[PDB]
Amino acid sequence: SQQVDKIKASYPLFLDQDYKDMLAKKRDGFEEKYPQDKIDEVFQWTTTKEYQELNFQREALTVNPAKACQPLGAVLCALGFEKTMPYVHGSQGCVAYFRSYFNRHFREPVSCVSDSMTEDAAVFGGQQNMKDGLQNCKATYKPDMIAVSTTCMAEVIGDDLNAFINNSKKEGFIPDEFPVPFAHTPAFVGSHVTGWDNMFEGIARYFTLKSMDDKVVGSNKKINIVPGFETYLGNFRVIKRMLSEMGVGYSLLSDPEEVLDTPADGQFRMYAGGTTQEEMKDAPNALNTVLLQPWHLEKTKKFVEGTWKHEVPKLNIPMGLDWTDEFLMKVSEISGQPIPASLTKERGRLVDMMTDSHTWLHGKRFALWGDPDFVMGLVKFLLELGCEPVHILCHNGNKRWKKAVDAILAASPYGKNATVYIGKDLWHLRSLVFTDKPDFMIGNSYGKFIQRDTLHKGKEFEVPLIRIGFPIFDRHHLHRSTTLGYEGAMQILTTLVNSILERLDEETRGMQATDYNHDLVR
Amino acid sequence: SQQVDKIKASYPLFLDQDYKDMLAKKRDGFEEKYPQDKIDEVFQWTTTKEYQELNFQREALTVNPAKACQPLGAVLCALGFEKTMPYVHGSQGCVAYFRSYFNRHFREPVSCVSDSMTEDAAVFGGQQNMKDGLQNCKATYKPDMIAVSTTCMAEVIGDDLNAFINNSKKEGFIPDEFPVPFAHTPAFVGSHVTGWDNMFEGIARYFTLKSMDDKVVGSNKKINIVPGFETYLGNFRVIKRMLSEMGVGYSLLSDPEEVLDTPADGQFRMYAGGTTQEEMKDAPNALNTVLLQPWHLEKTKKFVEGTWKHEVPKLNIPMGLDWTDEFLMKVSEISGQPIPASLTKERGRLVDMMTDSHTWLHGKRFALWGDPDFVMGLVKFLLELGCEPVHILCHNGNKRWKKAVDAILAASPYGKNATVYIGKDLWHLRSLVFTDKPDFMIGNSYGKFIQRDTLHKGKEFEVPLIRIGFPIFDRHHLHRSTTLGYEGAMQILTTLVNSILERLDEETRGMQATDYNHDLVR
Amino acid sequence: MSREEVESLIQEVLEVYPEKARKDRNKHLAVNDSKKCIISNKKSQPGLMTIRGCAYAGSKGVVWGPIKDMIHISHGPVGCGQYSRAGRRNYYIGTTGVNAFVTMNFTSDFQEKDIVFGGDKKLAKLIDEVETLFPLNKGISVQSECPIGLIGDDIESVSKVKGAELSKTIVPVRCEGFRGVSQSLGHHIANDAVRDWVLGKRDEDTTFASTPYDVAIIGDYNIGGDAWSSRILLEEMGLRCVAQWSGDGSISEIELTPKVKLNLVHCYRSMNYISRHMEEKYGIPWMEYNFFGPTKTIESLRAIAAKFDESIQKKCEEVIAKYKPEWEAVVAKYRPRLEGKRVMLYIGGLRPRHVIGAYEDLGMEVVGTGYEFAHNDDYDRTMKEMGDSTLLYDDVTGYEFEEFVKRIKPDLIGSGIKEKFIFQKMGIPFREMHSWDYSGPYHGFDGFAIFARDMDMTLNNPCWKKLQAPWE
Amino acid sequence: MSREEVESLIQEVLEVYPEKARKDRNKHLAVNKKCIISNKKSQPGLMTIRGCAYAGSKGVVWGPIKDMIHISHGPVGCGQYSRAGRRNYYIGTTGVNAFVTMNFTSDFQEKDIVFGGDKKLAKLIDEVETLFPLNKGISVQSECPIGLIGDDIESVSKVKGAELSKTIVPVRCEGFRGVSQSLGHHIANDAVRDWVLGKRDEDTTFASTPYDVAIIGDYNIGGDAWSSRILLEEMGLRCVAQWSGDGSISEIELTPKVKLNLVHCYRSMNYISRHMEEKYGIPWMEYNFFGPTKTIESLRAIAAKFDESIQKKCEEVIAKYKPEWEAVVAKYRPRLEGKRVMLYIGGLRPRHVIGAYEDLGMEVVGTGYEFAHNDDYDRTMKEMGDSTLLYDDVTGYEFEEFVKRIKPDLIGSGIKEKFIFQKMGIPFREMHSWDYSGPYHGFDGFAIFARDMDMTLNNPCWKKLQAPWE
Ligand code: ICS
Ligand code: ICS
Ligand code: CLF
Ligand SMILES: [Fe+3]
Ligand SMILES: [Fe+3]
Repeated sequence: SQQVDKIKASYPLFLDQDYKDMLAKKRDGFEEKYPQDKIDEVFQWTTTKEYQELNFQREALTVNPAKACQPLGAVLCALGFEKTMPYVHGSQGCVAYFRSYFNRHFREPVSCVSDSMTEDAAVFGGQQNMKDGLQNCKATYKPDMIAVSTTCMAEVIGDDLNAFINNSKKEGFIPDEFPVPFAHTPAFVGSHVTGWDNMFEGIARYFTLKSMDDKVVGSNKKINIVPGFETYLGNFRVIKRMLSEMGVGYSLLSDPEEVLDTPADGQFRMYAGGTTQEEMKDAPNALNTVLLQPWHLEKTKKFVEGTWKHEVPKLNIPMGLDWTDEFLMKVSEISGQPIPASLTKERGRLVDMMTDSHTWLHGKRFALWGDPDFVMGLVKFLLELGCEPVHILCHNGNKRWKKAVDAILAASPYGKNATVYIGKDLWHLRSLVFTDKPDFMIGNSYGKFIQRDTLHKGKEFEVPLIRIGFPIFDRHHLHRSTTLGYEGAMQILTTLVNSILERLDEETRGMQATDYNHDLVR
Repeated sequence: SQQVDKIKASYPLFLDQDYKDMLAKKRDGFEEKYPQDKIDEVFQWTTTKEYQELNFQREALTVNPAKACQPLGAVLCALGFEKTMPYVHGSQGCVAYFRSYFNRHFREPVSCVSDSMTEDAAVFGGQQNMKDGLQNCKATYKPDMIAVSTTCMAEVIGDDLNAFINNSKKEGFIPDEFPVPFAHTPAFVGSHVTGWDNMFEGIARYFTLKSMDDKVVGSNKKINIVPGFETYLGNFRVIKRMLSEMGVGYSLLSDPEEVLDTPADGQFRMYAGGTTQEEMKDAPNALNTVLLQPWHLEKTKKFVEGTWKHEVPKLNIPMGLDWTDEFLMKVSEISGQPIPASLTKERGRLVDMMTDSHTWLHGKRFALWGDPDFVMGLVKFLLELGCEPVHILCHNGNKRWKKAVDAILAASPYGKNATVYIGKDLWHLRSLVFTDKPDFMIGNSYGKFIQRDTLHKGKEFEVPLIRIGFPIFDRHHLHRSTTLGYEGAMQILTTLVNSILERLDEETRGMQATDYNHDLVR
Repeated sequence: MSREEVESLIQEVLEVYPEKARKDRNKHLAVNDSKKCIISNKKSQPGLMTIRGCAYAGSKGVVWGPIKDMIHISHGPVGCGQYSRAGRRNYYIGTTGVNAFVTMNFTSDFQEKDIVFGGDKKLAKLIDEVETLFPLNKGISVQSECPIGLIGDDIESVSKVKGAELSKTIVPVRCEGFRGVSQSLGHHIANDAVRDWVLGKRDEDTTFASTPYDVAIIGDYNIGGDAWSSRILLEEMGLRCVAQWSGDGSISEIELTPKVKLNLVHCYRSMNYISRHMEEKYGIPWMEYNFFGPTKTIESLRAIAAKFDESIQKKCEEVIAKYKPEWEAVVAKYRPRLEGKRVMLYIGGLRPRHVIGAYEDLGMEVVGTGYEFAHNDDYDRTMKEMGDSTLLYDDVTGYEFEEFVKRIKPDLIGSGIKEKFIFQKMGIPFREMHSWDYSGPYHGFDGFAIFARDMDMTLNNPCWKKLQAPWE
Repeated sequence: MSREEVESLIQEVLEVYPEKARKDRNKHLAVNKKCIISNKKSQPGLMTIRGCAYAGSKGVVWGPIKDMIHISHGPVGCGQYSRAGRRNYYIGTTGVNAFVTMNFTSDFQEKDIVFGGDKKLAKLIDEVETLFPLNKGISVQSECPIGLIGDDIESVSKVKGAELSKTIVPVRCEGFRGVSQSLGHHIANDAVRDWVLGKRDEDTTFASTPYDVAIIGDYNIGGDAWSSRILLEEMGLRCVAQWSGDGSISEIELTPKVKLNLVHCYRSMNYISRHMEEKYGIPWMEYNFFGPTKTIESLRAIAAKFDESIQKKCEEVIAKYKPEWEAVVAKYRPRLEGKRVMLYIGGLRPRHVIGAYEDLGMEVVGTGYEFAHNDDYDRTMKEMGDSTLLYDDVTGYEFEEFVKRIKPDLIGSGIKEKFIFQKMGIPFREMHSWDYSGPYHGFDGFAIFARDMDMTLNNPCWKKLQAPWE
């Protein structure tokens, strides 16, 4: 039943007595459900260290991973180039999922095509799909460039992307000069960030490999900036803002900020902004190339060092205070531009915020996860805040990365109780926040089910989630935020301290019970 | 007791059994407390409409006001001028409170002096305090300007500020050329925003009234901007940002943004930035003067129009979509500058966010409070969002203001259930949120006690607070945020929708009870 | 509208395609006037940005995923299982991670070693790990992703052997994304998997006490509670709903379904296969029904009641009489606010025709509709619901849908997440008609109230008058 | 760091002043009667840190009393800036039976200034009774204008009090009276004496024991009084009353029945303590519950006033908490040893917390008060080291210049000082509000105090003030 003046959606509609009785009857009559005492018993067992030991012995089963597959990252990279259509050679189900996954996070259109390889192509290859696909895409959506990656079915059957594209141009399906960079992006190797590295390196080679005789390092007086897999609009914007403030010439190579933030003004714009093909052709003439996320840009690094002859600086992701300092001093040294007063002031206002908030942050214990560069930058900033990053989980991390993070933890008293986990997932992490409970989680939306699990054990065991990372589906417009530079560090700090105070306010809101500490001033 | 490895502060230390027993012993032995049944019965009574009727019949008693006194605003206005020391003629206890109040909101030093009038000056006037106070202040703190307001003691006994200041110069306590603008700011008239208006008008007269014969309206080709009482750093920053984007020459008259945000770099800066004296002297040469908060700049309006001969445009506070549009179009007309593509896109990105979030905002009911201009802009934007601002409270509001807000409500279906209250306090509002429960409150930190009260009635009756206003003491660095222009509207939008979504996540977090609606994607 | 103007539209839009695509797409666009109008269920043309998914989405996403006390393995690389985790709101009651598992992502996370050596022994070790860490699971399905078939794995062999070893129902599903042309073949593959591996379990068991009013809801995936809002009406009418396929469904409910007296089919497209099978093997008849809007829901309740006796037919009229003041207040409030507004729909295999009556109950007109993956029997059923000279599009391309919207200018569009933000930027109100835009239920009388307020809140929202800056 | 060096620091800083201010401020700066002057008027325009008498009476003494309703009588300013600013903790149902964090005010308008607020006061008392029936008394805290316009709050109190059979306390704590919060204490003490303390003089129904005691001058900042009361009752004493921290009007009225008054804050509560000895014969003694050394010393001295069974329980309490505070020192003293602290607070803590700093191996190199009297400085001489800096009613200028030279490792002061020194790179702890932490009293408070001094002094943020390119 409904009252037309106060209509109820599923919550709280189904808490009406008649729905509750109907659900009880369905369960008792036909579901043959385990008894509630048995469910409670098994739940309590899944919170124990005994269960955790069994949990960490898993070799074949993955539960709630914290990573996606390569072609997702290839799409995001391709989206950052001007009037470019990402094109995934292979089966079409992938592209539906790619577009939806990014739709949900950015709340924006996400343009991407497939060449719809089906049953027949497994036996005879996808050559004809590429010929008709490139031609159809070119004529229908009129991009200036098509950036080709692969689904896993096309990887397994061994389709030669290079030959298929060359034959498409030979047979006249698309003009010979029409740009079609490509990258093999197998879903069963690495993760989404690997797809980004592969796609970018493929675009770099396409516009540069056979033209190096013309290039002189430094002749265009700019610095190349390679963002890597990046899903915060504020991170593209903050980098271009700081470099402009310094008066540094730069090229941001893969820049999707415009396409992922078009205005709603009455017209849909399939393409907007983005790195131009020319910026790619001219990138070898830069002073140097800086990798914002080096731990998933290994293949790109070898190309810019091996072919462009740039001496890529050893720089961490510019997150937190120290690493933003080192980033700006490296950019200053390469460009000869002094760090301006405006950035020195901004640095000091971040430091000022750290002194204002350090008493609430001190000793706070966090479980966190995400991609390798993001995770280590968050770990670094947490230690600078005097917090303890107790559980550090990177499903797609590697051994060399873990060594680096472990050495970062060892350089601080606040890393004494921290452990770095690679190859582990959110079901592993569920156990860690039960057996060695932190104060908060910092992670993506999938973290919400861990918070729900902790609350089921008891309010005193609930671990609240703080949403920083990718994907974030259950809050709106957090993709506009910033996590890099002083700006991003100021945002993270403010998010952290106020999550702490909001939880404190919840725990002290009880009248005559806990509200003696319900302070007006904190 | 304490465990040295997990030290408990007041919460949760006093939940230990031995403290709990000790507190029960204290109450039962010596407090002669009303029994819990009587306390419960009286609480439930304070939630009824019968209590609300007696509550609204109050004439003499005020409970939990939502305003402060005049000199608080005079101090904030004075702080916005270059190397200016705010100086309150009267008793010293006021200045201690003004400094502490702004200290806790901005988390910054707040420099202000008193001339410590005591019992004996209450019988013979504070002329000697003025003479020694100005001389001591100038010598000790080296201000370029001293801006003088008054304490209610000094107002009641009738000290003539103009005479005392003139006598101080006559007798050589400070140079005759040293700027000492003054304004009478009685605490028993109006509120803190009245003291801002009075202090500003006093400063404008000091620098222009004598000099009008050489002035020509429009000759400097700028627009004067008068911000009014403003406690968000982002609001100063966004006005200067948008005007610079338009290429519009402007003069922000009273600009405390630098003094309220100095970096922590190893030195304390008593003064920083601010509106220069030369800018106030030249202000009559502007094309026009724009008042950002006209409902508490009446006295300034009359001086700017009557003496400077500027035709101050009728513009609302630039809050929300419509009133930011109108602000920019008026600035365009006055200055002859087109609204640039960058601001048109920013407008479009705000509209995009409105389309992305409208299904969760629609029909959401809000109780809100604050100063008149801020409140009417929040009301305006809420209607633009499809929300219902059902309880609109403005303790320091007047009849003509209420008329203006009522007409704004009548122009929208989303205002059909709204009521505007003036002269009412936060104890009146507590009754409204019990009898006509909204979904949220938008207000300052004093609202946290209303949420506590509503929760004590029951979780289904709790009305969560969203902190927008002044003062905000129980979260960190919200004073950095923005509420004006498109940028402020985007921030408010995001805070609103995500407060709605955070509340939904809490109500659906119960395992096997309500988590059928605990969606990953929202 | 003009039939002439709609046909000229189609011609103009097709003039951008190369000849081969133009000749194919021409057959998938038609103006309404049974059969000989449009073709469907064909391969997608490459590079044209179809909105379709794959067979895995059709098997794991829609049919198997909702089954709440089983654990469904996304078998292959890490991609498919992550993008589809908790993306469809197939609601359920359970203790997630303990006795229910719908919103979790179980996967074999294929690495290159698995592509080269095969994944069958990984699957076996994974099944053992599932048993130790999730003991209360009542069965396991193995949802094949693209590589499984290409590399020559045999999940059937692993299922039989491990199933006998552990006395567990382990269902192999060869729903690899390269099979078929859309999610449609995934439905079929999944239907046959239920048949071969689950549905026969209790063929020979007679412990279940049956009644003449035993019924099963076939093809309701309980989006936002849709099936709960349907079950309550059927049982207020005197029926006993033994099973729900697949929304909030348990394995035992499915195993009990061969004992019912009548199969109530909501989604014909996804479930007609298993309904025809149960009619062949068990003699259980099935019928189609529609719980969108008061007109259709009332029509359906009376049609279902006519299959039983006078006592059920009497309770039918009692249920109809009970909810009459409720939906009549909904219409009275929201119809004047939506009367005469025009809607364009693009959804999957059922809703593009099934919701038309609910729109007409609010005075709205559907000027265009189409399906991602429907077959020609779906379009046959669509000719009747749609008015003449309306636009039909099968497997519409992103380009076509934008061009159709630009010319027709509907007041409201109802489609999916990949379409939503496109048309919101063009200033056309949009409602998600898959996920209900995180709202719903839309089924039944209780769902119609939510449907109505949702269409009104978006169509008449103040944000739509603000798209154009007052300076242009 | 040398008598001579401090001496010349003082003259150097004083060179900025005009001569009048210079001659005065020289009397308020000293290196430890004959040493320093105090409780004098503040020099105009020098940015004193001091508050007013209303702060001393309403903010400090009366406001904490939880089952009374305190009226900030006058314009809206004072009650609002002081609303819930001091963490005088309490147990209660706020708005029905307890009222501490609420702001009740008569919100004076110009009509009240010209015609008097006495009829408005009586109307507001009726309204308080209608809407807050469980209040057990009302006080009227006078702001600046009440005395200046000639109102008679005493007559309203006596008349309405008799009409309603209610305790109504008129307090003439107008902010223009005195020179600081200090006179507010005295005025407030006298108002308690004159209108509350004697209510049960003819009442013989209270059941006394030989161990009845009262905690005088503990305002339960962050739970301070609770972490002290627990120790006293573990020692076998019965705490009949706590003034004003979590205090009730009935506890105040029962105080004349105790055997011994335990005075923590001498400055604010000595007046009423003197009176109770004069009128009721109740002796009083000062104690100090800051840090383990002072707490053990205080427990033994208090127990010595009683009998052997109390002194037996004293040694049991001391033995119980010995491993706990010894664990605190073992963990935190090595992290704070040898660090130098400067303090500037109100009237008690500038001397009372010194022993706690020393229990962690820290050295107080400068201290001073906003509003102390000469007898406070007499007691400070014995607590402070030789050749350390003393400052009475320090100006903002002086404090900054002293810190620039002394370069302390940590500063303990108030909210108006905190963000100045943080920007200069010097760790700061609020020694009024405990920086929203605490309690700091007793053994349980020493653990928190040590943890707080360490977290701030040794925080990583302090090494980051200078940009690496600067
Ligand atoms: S199953 Fe089908 S695409 Fe019948 S695959 Fe799809 S939850 Fe659609 S039009 Mo998403 S044939 Fe269901 C459907 Fe309809 S996922 Fe849902 S909305 S009624
Ligand atoms: S009452 Fe006094 S200023 Fe003794 S007015 Fe002040 S809660 Fe201070 S040094 Mo704030 S004489 Fe108490 C005090 Fe000390 S408010 Fe507190 S910290 S021990
Ligand atoms: S059509 Fe369908 S969704 Fe596509 S893969 Fe195939 S079953 Fe799966 Fe999965 S992992 Fe990633 S997203 Fe693909 S490339 Fe391989
Ligand atoms: Fe968007
Ligand atoms: Fe600060």
